[PDB]
Amino acid sequence: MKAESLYGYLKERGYSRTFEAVNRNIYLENLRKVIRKAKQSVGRGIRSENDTVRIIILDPRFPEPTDLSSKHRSLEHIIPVRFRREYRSCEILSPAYFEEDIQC
Amino acid sequence: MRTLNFNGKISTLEPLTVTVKNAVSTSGHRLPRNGGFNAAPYFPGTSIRGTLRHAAHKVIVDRVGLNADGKSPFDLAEHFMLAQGVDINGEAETFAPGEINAGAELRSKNPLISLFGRWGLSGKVGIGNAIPDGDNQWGMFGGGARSIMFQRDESLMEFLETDQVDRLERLLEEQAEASVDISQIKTEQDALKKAMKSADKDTKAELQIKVRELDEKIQARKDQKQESRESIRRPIDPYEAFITGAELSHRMSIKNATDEEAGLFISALIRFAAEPRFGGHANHNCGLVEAHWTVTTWKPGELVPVTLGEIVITPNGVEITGDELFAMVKAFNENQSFDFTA
Amino acid sequence: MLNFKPYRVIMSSLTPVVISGIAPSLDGILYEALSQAIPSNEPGVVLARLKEILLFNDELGVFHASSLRFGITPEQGIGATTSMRCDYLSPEKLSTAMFSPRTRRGLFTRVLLTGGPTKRRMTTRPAYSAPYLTFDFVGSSEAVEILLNHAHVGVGYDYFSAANGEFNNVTILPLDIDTSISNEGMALRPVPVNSGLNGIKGVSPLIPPYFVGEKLNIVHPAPVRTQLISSLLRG
Amino acid sequence: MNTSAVFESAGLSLRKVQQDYIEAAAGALTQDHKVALISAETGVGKTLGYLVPALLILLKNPEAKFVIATNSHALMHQIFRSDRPLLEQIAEQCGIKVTFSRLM
Amino acid sequence: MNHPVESVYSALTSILLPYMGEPVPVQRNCSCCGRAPSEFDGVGFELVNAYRERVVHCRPCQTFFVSAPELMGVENPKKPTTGQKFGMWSGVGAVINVEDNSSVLLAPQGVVNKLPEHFFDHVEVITATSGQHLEYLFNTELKFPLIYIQNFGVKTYELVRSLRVSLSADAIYTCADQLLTRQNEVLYMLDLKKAKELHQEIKNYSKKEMDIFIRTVTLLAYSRITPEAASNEFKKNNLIPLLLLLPTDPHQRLSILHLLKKV
DNA sequence: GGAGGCCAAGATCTCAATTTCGTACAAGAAATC
Ligand SMILES: [Zn+2]
Repeated sequence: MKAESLYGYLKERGYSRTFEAVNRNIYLENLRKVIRKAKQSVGRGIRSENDTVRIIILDPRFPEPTDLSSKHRSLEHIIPVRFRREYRSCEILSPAYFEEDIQC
Repeated sequence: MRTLNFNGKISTLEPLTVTVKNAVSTSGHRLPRNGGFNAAPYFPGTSIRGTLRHAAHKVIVDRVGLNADGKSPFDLAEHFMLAQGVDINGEAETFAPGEINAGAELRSKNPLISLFGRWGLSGKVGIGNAIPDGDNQWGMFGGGARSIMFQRDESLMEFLETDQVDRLERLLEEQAEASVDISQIKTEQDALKKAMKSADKDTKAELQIKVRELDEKIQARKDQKQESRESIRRPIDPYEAFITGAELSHRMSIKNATDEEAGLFISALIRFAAEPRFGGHANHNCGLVEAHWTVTTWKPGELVPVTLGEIVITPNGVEITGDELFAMVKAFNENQSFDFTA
Repeated sequence: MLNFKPYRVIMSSLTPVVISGIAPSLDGILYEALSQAIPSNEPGVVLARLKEILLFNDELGVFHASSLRFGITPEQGIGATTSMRCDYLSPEKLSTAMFSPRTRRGLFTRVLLTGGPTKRRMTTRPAYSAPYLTFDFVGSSEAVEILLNHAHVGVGYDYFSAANGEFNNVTILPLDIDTSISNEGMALRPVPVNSGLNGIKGVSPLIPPYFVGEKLNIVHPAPVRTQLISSLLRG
Repeated sequence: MNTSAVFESAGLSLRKVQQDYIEAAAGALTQDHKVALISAETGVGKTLGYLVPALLILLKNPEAKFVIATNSHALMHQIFRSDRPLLEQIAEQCGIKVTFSRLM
Repeated sequence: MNHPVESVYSALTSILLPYMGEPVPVQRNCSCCGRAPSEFDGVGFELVNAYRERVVHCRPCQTFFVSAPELMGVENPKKPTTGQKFGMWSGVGAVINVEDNSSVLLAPQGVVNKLPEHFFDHVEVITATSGQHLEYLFNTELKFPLIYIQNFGVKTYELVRSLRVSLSADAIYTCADQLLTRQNEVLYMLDLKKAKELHQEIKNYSKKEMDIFIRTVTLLAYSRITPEAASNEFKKNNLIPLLLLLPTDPHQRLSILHLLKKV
């Protein structure tokens, strides 16, 4: 209904964007709210310079380091820039089969 | 001299489609995809660049106006120089190859040839592609069937005189029998394409020419129709477009910019907003777009973008924002020393 | 003059990349980006300012900016696509409102689009459509990231005009070993012949822009190089 | 100016991020009628980050005030508990004082 | 003197040197090749094409625009007095030996019919369509350096300024009247040595394995099958050694596949 | 009588077929207009 009612807003204010467009805009806004909230969650981890936190993200949808085209790639921004190297080198609980594909 | 990056979104008002020979195949009309069918389509930056070059050419034509005789001052040579940068009469300044910043006189006198280059003079406008933001923002739009008008509306038969009603009857008969004949020939053709897969190369020297002679027989049968060369009851193939209300990320840039060139570009955008159409299939109103471009420039020396304004093209109007963009437009409107002829 | 780190930049290729014989070097992309960022086309000053964001090998005369190498994922691979630029002489273009056709008895001489200097030029170029484009370079991540994200630069031929090889989602990851110039004696970018690095012989200037300056003999990598994206993100 | 030192005259474990925050915040606050957007990840001493520009900017035209709106009871508690020592200590060098308030 | 168009002229089109006329001393670069008059010795042929432009062509370049029906036969019966022109031939190729100054003309059967018997005396002609050029190159012992005009085509200007000498079997420049930009020389580069070794190692693989390999590589090069699927197919069919011999470039792969399935 | 323009003719050929699906919550403070 936020998408529908916002579409009503844009329709009556004269802006021409279809309802699915407003759905997409609302989805992106919510996903950015999710990114901010998860950034807050990870910020709970480290508060003092001596803090050591083992963050376990058990969601399957958190983008893998190798999956740069993953749908929720923006969630990779949750990890602070400084700790992105350990994000790249991170232990995967349930990874997805890779191979040695000769066409490398 | 400022590099103006128009970073912005194109929201699609009616489906945005483009026909590119490589993308389109026998399997159907598909958008340029940069990979397999599962890849993400992109609207070419070439189509947008050509559309905006046409818009700028029209702006130049209007600003120049018409002669006392009511004919555009541009001849075919000048028209093709401004429109597609091809010198037809071989009379153009063949700038030496190794000076990058060559043609400053032509760039000053001709801002259209400055923004969009000619052959041998690098253009200043790099118009990037409209990349979709989402995952399901394309679709097989169009599609349908060219229905025989008189088999849908019977009332239209009351207008046909009997000497034309029998002509219609003959046309339908010929269409039907020619179409079952072409169907049989196509069935033989696809059976042969199945047989190609068991190729031993003894038959293949004959099979492809056999296929070609079957296509020739198809063309002969189509020619045999006395009353209508092409079947009217055609199922229209769908064309792949970007969905209505698709948010496509668009990056356009002008390189180092005299106020006049940037003003001409902004005027071209203002004239394109009259008919904001990208791509073809204009019969289905395809291509109608509204786009908000944040005009950023680079700080002198520093590597940081400063936002000079916004170009919001919408059906309700063009909202040029920022005093500097207005200054560029005013500079282009003034400085009437431009000599687009040759 | 600034502290420079080995970085590997991986970006999503959005349009097919057209390679002008020699693989596009990241130093050429950065030279174009700087030419846009400092609104001046003089090669000398743009080069002088490129050294401040890229390491420059003085004894070798090249920038520490590896050539293009396609990152191919198990789902999408290096593909052969054609970058097609075609004249569209529309009816509105072909109209008296924009120009005065030469007249004969009140009939307008149609433009001979079939052939001749006024033809519908159907220029087809080979292009390579890989999911990812990768470069390696020894430089400041901040400046190159800003340039690649906001400067209107793509990978390949004439990104301004044809919009070839546009990229987004530029990701920089620091490397442990400098893999910009050399890797197990295999040249990863245009390097002079005398450097002792092996590869493919060619003629091109060592430093950008690669279309001005004497074309001296150089050894350059295979124009189309492919690596698994997993192997590239391993570091 | 005392701004250059603050953490080296009064004495605090300055990081590069902290001085960057102080300079950027002060420059922002100089701009009139504008809105300054700063993301400051946990570890930058945000409290100090915006309280140091307040005290140094007070030097010129010392009738200025800086309302600090903090959402949570707990954020408010920890920040003010930590800043009552700190900002006083720091201002002791320039000679300025702290009319700390306790609005709620 | 030392240019691709001079070499092709000397080897192949000097047979129609009697049908030229005395050139006219000129001072502006040949519009066809584009080279400077400094290497024309100051001479040239002035000419007007079907688009009414004053064009200078040089001794080697003007040979592509000559009408010698008595020698090159009648190309279009509707216009008897204008014979086949090298610059107007489509589907007709040539392999010119620069060292030996000899040429072999790979013309299709139609052109061979149109050629008079007098023509074969000066030039050896092998009946071959545009698809049969590659088998000729494969089977014949090519002598290098050589100029391989794949398709004389209709764009004589782009053909002459696209001519490139093939110095060795590593790199054969297939000139097809299409402007040989550095961006599109991959489509006109034939790695005959690498294709030959690949064909040699194709014998070790069954006909079914050969078809599967060809189709998998073609689909991959057109990005129709995922790399993981192609790797699975190669591993299951033991095709790794063949893939190791293919260039990473997909257009090179497609060219070499065309070359394999042509021979 | 020369100069534009419209139209027909010219060699065979090179290649590959996806099979739809996002996202599923909590509470900070309050003289609210
Ligand atoms: Zn010439």
